[PDB]
Amino acid sequence: EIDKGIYQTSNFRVVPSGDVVRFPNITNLCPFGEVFNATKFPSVYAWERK
Amino acid sequence: TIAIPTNFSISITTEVMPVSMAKTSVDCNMYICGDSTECANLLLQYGSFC
Repeated sequence: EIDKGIYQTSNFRVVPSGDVVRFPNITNLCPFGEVFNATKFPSVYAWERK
Repeated sequence: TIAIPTNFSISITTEVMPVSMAKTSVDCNMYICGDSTECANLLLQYGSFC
């Protein structure tokens, strides 16, 4: 039930109609092998950063 | 002894008084959760204080 009068309704809504994806141009895979499959690993006290 | 006036003057004075203020409305789904659909559902699974 609604009585006679004027009522304030939600603001005008618009629904999306498209999709946009923008990423940088990269063509190389990250070096998992060199990091994980390294021949020698350092001591914790002399840890290395790359 | 008693003092009585013998002349008169006409003065015009002004009084300023407020009557009404600005009328406003709030879209709570707009202010809270923006256009996000997940936040709207969370608002729903919260409560209707709007």
